[PDB]
Amino acid sequence: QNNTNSPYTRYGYGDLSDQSFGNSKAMGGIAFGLRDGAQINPTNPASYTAIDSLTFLFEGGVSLQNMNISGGGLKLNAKNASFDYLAMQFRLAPWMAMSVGLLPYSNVGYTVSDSQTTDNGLAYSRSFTGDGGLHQMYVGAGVKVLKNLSVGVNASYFWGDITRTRGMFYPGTSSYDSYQRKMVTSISDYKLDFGAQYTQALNKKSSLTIGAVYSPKHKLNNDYTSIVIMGASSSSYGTEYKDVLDATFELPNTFGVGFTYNYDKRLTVGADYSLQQWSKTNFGVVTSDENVRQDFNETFTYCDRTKISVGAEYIPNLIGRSYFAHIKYRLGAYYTTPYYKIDGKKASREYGVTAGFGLPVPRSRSILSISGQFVRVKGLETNMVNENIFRVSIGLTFNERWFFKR
Amino acid sequence: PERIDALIKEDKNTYLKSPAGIFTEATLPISDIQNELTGDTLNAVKLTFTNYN
Repeated sequence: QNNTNSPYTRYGYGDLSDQSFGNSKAMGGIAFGLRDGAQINPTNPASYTAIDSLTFLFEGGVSLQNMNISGGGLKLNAKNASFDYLAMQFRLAPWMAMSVGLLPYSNVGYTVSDSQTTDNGLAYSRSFTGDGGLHQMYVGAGVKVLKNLSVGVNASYFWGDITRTRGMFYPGTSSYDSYQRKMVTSISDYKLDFGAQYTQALNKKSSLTIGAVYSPKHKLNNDYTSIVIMGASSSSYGTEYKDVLDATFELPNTFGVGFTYNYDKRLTVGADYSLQQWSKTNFGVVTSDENVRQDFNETFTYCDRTKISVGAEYIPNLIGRSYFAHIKYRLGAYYTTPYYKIDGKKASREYGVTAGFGLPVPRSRSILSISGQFVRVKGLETNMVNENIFRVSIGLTFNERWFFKR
Repeated sequence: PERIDALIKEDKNTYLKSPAGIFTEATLPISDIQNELTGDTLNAVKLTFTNYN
């Protein structure tokens, strides 16, 4: 419960976090075609070759949020805060750059409870929680094969733990045993990501870039387990009847493409498209217990995720003596069909609009990237919730003269 | 002995006369539980005996 409170995260790996750094987070997430050399961009490994010769860049980030959650006539809101990235980047040659960093991939968070009373007079309470997520740590490099063309790769360690619980409690009863089943999925494997970029010199002052990115379908080493706890209390641990299962987990083929136009180094505009082949993945488990089998088949099921995004930034008259001439101004918007399948049909559809700044530090080349985002998630069927979520986003690209020699 | 044998034959109540006197015997409905709650997890099974002053 450190990144989300959306109860959609009870399905799948949760919701995928976009590892969109400060400039892209305000620009709607148009990260495939970008070659903004002052800030880091892990989403396309071919982007690393834009870094200035003597520099070392160290980027980080926070984010606060306020989710308005609505459904069935009930209304409520819930506020969390996160940690979204941390990455180093430096140059190894006139034609190669390298980066290493730490990124989220997906997170889960939900508590959804209930209290009841039967006609016979027995009061009972239920409680469905969830915690954990999947994470990524990567080392990547990008090289120039031709004066216009760059290619690169990210090799990543890919590990996590997702835990999901069900309870049944009887408040007011003198002595009893509580029932709770805690299904856990630990994962530890590797992930490969490939990208390329090409830049064209239009009209002697402008430039237009195109970028593409790809990552192959993969099958994951894992430790899926089905615990059922009995009799736990405020004083006792109860008993655990563990059960270890031969489950199969995967990552789909992912494709992405986009472009960015640029003018006089004062203006950039661009748009991206991406598709993830979730519906062509073979998730499954083998067991003799149908209840467990049915849960697995109903919680790990997916549809193809697609994303469309557009954005821009503008930097007016950066040589004049006024601070508002040094501030990068950013805008964007995006559309996504999330990969959730609930019942047989697709679950939700979401929209977002974003805006932010690029505050530079005087007498330095560090940048502070305050940004904000409004996102609405609409449920496509009557029994599901709607969300209005708001979020600020602080991030600082440190930048210092590092590899200098006399 | 005669008083104990007479009190054992009362049918509105049961006694618990301790010094080698009277015990009380209960018949649990195990078959009905085994039929009606198959597939459940039992969380509590409560039995209560209660008395006059």
